[PDB]
Amino acid sequence: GSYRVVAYYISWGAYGRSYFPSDIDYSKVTHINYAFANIKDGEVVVGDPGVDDGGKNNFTALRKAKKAHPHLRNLISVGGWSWSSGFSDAAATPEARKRFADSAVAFIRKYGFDGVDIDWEYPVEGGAENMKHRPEDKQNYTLLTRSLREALDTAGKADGKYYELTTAVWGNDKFIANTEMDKVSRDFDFINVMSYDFNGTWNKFSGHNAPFVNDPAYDKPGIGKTFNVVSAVEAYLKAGVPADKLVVGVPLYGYSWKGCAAGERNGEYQDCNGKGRGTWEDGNLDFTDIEKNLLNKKGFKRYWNDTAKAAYLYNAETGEFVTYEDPQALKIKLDYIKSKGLGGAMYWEITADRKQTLVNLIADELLT
Ligand SMILES: CC(=O)N[C@@H]1[C@@H](O)[C@H](O[C@@H]2O[C@H](CO)[C@@H](O)[C@H](O)[C@H]2NC(C)=O)[C@@H](CO)O[C@H]1O
Ligand SMILES: CC(=O)N[C@@H]1[C@@H](O)[C@H](O)[C@@H](CO)O[C@H]1O
Repeated sequence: GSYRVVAYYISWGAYGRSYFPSDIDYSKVTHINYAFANIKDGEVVVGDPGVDDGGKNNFTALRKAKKAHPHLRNLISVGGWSWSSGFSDAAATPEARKRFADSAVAFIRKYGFDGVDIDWEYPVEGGAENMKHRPEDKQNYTLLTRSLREALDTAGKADGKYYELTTAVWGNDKFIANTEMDKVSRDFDFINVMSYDFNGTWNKFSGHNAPFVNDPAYDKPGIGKTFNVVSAVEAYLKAGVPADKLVVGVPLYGYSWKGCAAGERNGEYQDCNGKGRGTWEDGNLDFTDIEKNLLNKKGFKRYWNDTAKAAYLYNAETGEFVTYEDPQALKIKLDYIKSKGLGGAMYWEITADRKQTLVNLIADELLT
């Protein structure tokens, strides 16, 4: 088939969530991205020895899945939001790039992965409080990608297999200004656009995690008119990412605020009073939790914004507002993938939808 389905699996699923690689329906994906490997002393390293290469042994479980499902490709995701602070150094010199690339080859060979996903958040500007940047990141992301592609090509030749190289990219078009997407696109097998986290409880006002198109009714400070899926996809296409390599990110979680004023919009784009109820932490809901507990339940009502093409919940009693991925929005995005000839769908993350409501819709629309 023409489309990828790239599911993130979180290593920490193997703690209180009690969701292990054995729980994944491998018929519903083409790829698993394993979140995450860390960077230590310029090398890719095991993120969590309690569940990765030992203890609950998620890596053993992913190899078991590969043997049962020969179609499957498993990629190690390096870095992410919390663990990106090592990239700028790793990318900055030819010696550091070779050390990094060689450590990535060593990792996928030892643990049985089919390639490497680079989640550098983000070159030049942006990222967590611990994040490190330098202006040279714009060219060094290209050089690190080339070093990885060369190392994985050489290793694949030695091993009689093909290793993929991918990346997660910001939904914010600053990422495009701070990288050379026309160059790196040639070396990545595909590029997962994180077309989500456009709004969240970092804002004291409500908004949509993943609105499809711009809604001019949303006018809050610093919120770009490009903070939507179509704007992000069109920006990466314009920057030179080939359509067939551009994979559209979808969230399987939601965000919540409490004490949102109703205004004229049942709590949408309103000033709120902090995080709302969550599943495993305040303000963050699994789709499973929304579906079972909140979807037209417990005083929450579902609303549809036909400008943004996004659903939300509002509880008028508590003022709680939930942004989440409704099937009505996700169907529009799956049709858009097909109409644009895109590379498929990616989602964060597979444990957050236990009934596979969104998982199954994605697989039904994109897979054979
Ligand atoms: C449109 C935009 O710039 N949104 C920012 C968010 O991207 C950012 O959230 C972070 O987004 C990453 C994906 O690009 C996630 O990997 C990361 O987990 C997420 N960070 C947090 C703390 O949720 C938020 C918050 O930093 O800021 C927005 O401005
Ligand atoms: C709980 C958690 O860590 N989730 C974040 C999430 O904000 C984001 O959607 C994703 C980007 O792929 O990165 C994850 O690490």
